[PDB]
Amino acid sequence: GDSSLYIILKKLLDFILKTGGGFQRVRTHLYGSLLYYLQIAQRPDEPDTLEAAKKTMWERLTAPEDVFSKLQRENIAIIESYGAALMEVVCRDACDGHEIGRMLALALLDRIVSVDKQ
Amino acid sequence: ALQYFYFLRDEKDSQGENMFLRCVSELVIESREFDMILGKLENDGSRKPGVIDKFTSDTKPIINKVASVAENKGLFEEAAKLYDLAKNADKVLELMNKLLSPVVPQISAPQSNKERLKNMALSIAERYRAQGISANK
Amino acid sequence: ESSVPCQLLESVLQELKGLQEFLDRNSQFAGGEAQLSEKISLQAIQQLVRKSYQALALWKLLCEHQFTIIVAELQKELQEQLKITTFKDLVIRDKELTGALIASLINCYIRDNAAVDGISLHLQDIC
Repeated sequence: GDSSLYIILKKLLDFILKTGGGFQRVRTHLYGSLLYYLQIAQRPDEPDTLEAAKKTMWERLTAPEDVFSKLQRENIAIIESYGAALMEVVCRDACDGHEIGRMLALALLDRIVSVDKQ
Repeated sequence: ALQYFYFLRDEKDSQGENMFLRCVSELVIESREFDMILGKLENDGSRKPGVIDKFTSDTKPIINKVASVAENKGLFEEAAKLYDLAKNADKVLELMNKLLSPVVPQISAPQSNKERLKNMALSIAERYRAQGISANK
Repeated sequence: ESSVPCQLLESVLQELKGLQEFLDRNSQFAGGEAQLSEKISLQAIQQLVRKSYQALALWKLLCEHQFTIIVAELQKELQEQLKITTFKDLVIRDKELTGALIASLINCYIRDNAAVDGISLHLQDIC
């Protein structure tokens, strides 16, 4: 389980919101770690998987598995808080500096994006 | 598409022939229409020919190529399907054991009695084991 | 119907298969005058193991389906000979009858899919 990874994910969000780090270089690292974490959590699965899980829950006929959905929910809560704060930081940042760090931050924004889509 | 690619041979000579082969190979790959293009289900009785097979020949090498690629992507099912055509029976079961093995461990509420990896498991066993089974014990 | 059950047929087939593969793999050592006599004897045994494999394989096939109906309809004057056929008789084959029967299995609908292809292969190879 990438539970241990979860803690790093939290630290990353913390640093970003704080926007400490004179270096965007630092923030690029934070963005990269977050990107992998978001991607890692949902191994490529598509709506079919979600539908199957819901049915199984169907209702807990017996013992269901709803592990991946639960993991996504926890990620999304953490992310929310930290989120408003950090969204501000991530976008402004965007522009400038780092045309570089950019490659990293835009990718982070897009992954995040699916999840927390909605 | 296959019908059109086949015309390429109409210009008889090497080069064109390879171009044809490459085109078909390219078609199979990325279209991923394996059943249609390559073939399907044994029920003993080898392959039921795919459209290309009707045209014929290099088909085994293409399968290995596609199957390996499936492995990269991790498109299991496609790999199993491809290996069946490849007739690598041992490989099929092994990939198969892996697929069934996970999905077994997990949490409960599943397994309708009609279709999936388990069902897939049933198909292969009934299918191969009775017949001159080439797989490892 | 066959004297032995399907489960048993599969068991024998599987076991012989293991032996067949074993000998096939280490055939070089055994084959290739006392030494020559040993060579001949071993060659004969290995051929025998494979032959049994083939007979059992056919039976594995037959077990799948609609064997009984064809048998009843098919059997003629030759039938008496057929019924008193032992497994060893198949082991050391009575080729013509089986060929006819197998042809009927294929000609008729009974063989399904992959099986059918296999007999045609068989008739071609050893028939």
